[PDB]
Amino acid sequence: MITDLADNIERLKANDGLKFSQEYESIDPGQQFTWENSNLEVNKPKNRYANVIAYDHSRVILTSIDGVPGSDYINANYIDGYRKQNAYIATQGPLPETMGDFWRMVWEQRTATVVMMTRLEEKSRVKCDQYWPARGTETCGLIQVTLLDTVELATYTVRTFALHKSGSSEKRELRQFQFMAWPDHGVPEYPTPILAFLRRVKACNPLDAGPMVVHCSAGVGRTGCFIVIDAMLERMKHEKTVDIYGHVTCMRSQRNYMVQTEDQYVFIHEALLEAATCGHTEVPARNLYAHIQKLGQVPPGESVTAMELEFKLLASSSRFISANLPCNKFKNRLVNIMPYELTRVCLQPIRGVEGSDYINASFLDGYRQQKAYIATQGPLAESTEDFWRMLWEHNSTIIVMLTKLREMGREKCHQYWPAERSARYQYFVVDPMAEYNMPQYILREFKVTDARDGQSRTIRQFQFTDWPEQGVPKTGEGFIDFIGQVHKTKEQFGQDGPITVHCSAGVGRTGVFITLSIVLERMRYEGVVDMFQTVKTLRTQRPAMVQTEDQYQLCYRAALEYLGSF
Repeated sequence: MITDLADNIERLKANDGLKFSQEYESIDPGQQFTWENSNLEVNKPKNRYANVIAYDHSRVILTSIDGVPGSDYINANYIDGYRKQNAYIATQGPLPETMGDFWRMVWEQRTATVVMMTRLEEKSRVKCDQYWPARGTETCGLIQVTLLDTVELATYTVRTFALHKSGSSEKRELRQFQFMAWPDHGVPEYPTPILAFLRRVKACNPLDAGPMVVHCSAGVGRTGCFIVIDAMLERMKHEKTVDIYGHVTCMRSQRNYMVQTEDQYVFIHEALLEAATCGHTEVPARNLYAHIQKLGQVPPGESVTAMELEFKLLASSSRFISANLPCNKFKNRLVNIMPYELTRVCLQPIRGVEGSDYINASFLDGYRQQKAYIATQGPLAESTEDFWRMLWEHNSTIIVMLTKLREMGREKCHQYWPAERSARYQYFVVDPMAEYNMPQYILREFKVTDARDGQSRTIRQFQFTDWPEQGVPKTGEGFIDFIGQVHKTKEQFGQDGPITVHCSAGVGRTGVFITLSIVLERMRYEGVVDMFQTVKTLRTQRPAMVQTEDQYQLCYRAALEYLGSF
C-alpha cells in the first residue's frame, strides 16, 4: 500500500497541489446537525470559541448535577476510531470555569490518558489554561488532582497524576502527554517526532482505559491530526490499507472542523507515508541480542544482510547556501559535509570580515532537550578563533574531541588549544589549567576569560585517544565509559550549555557519540532501543550522521554491551 499511498500523494501534490485542495474542500459528511446545548445561555461561557461548538448527537455528556442547569455540558465530542465507534474524545483547551468539568469527564469516561497538542502560550496568545497543579494536589470541582511526576524530553512532556473523586475511596492514575514540538506557524517539518510521540502514547495507554481525551486550543486542528493519524496507524496494521479522506469525513460528522487546514490534511498524508515506509524499527532492550542476530542474516528476497539494508535505507528516506559562499571556502575541512541552514550554528558578525557569522557546525537535539549538542568539524587553523567564539557565544563549556591531532600521516584536527602558556583567541584568553592523560582518553581543563569585562568560565575538553586509526572500536566498552564521564562531569559542575562534539567532519565518530548518548540513556529509562529513528532524526539536523555501516554496527554492539553491564 506504500506505493499506492505515495502515488496518490503524487497527483494531489501536482500542479501547485491542485487536486489536494479540491479533495480537501470536498470533505462533506452530508448531514444537518444541531447544538442547542452548546448555545444555551448557561453553556455559552463554557465554550472557548463561540464558533467552535459540540454537535448534540456526538457530544460527551457529563452526568447531571440535579438542580443545577447545564451541568451535563462540556465542549467535547466522541470521535470514531479504526473499527470502533467513539474511540477518542476531542475537546477544547479547558477554561478556568470548565476545569472541574474537564477532570469530571476524565473520571466519568474512565480516561487513563490525556493528550495535549499545544503549548499553554503560543505567540504570546493564550491557547489553553493550565488545568493541572504545578505541584502537589488540587481539587477541581469534585475531583482531587495530585501531580506525581513530570518528565521533560526533547519533543514532549509526560506528567503522571493520581485522581480521587471526593465522596469515594477509589484512586486512579492519569497520564498527560504534552507535545511540545509543533511550530507556532504551520505544521511540523517532518512527521518523525509526532510519529514517535504517537508511539509512546499508545505504549502507555492501558488496555482497559476509557477513551483518551485529546485537545489543543479549539480541539479541532492538531487534535484532529493526532486522532486521524492514530486511527490510520491502527488500521494499516490490521488491514495494510488506509483511508484518510473517509475518516476525516467521518470525524467532521462528529465534530466541528476536524483537521481545520489544508496543510494539516497534507501533513497527515506525509506522516502516514513515512510510517508505512519505515515501519516500526523499535525493539525492546531484552530482545536486543536476538535482533542483532537477525540483522546479521540475509532476508528472504534479499542479497545482503538486514543490517546493511537498514543502514542503506537511512539514505533512502540546497540548505547549504552559507557553507557554499566563496568567502567560506577554506572554513570547511571536508567539503562534502556542510551544515543545513535551518540548524547551522550562527555567530555574531564582525565588521569587515566576510562570512564572520559562519562556522561548519550544527545544533543537534538530545534525549531530554533540544540543541543539547553541537556537531562540528575538527577546527582548522583558519577557524580556531571562530571555534572559541562559538563556544562562548553559545555557552558550551564541555568539548568532546574524537580523534588524535594527526592520524595516518595527515591532520585530523588543528591544535586549537594552548598547551604551555596562555593564548588569546579574539577576546578570549585561554589558560591551560590541567591535563589528565588516561589509558583511553585525555581530560584537559581551561580557564577562559573575556578580556572585555573580566568574566570567565571553566572549559573542560575530553579527547578519546583510543579510536583505531583504521576501522572502529571492537567492543565499545571504553567508549561507553567515555560517554558516561563527559555527561557525569557536565551534570556535576552544573554546566547547562550544549556539548560540542567534533571529529574529522563532525558526522562519523561524532555521530556514534551522539547516537549512543541518546540511545544508551533511553534504554536505561524506557527499556527500548530504536537505532534507526535516532540516526534518521539526527540526519535532519546535520547530513550523514553515522557515516559508515561499520559505525552503525558499533552503535548496536555498544548498546548490547551497556545492556549487559546492568
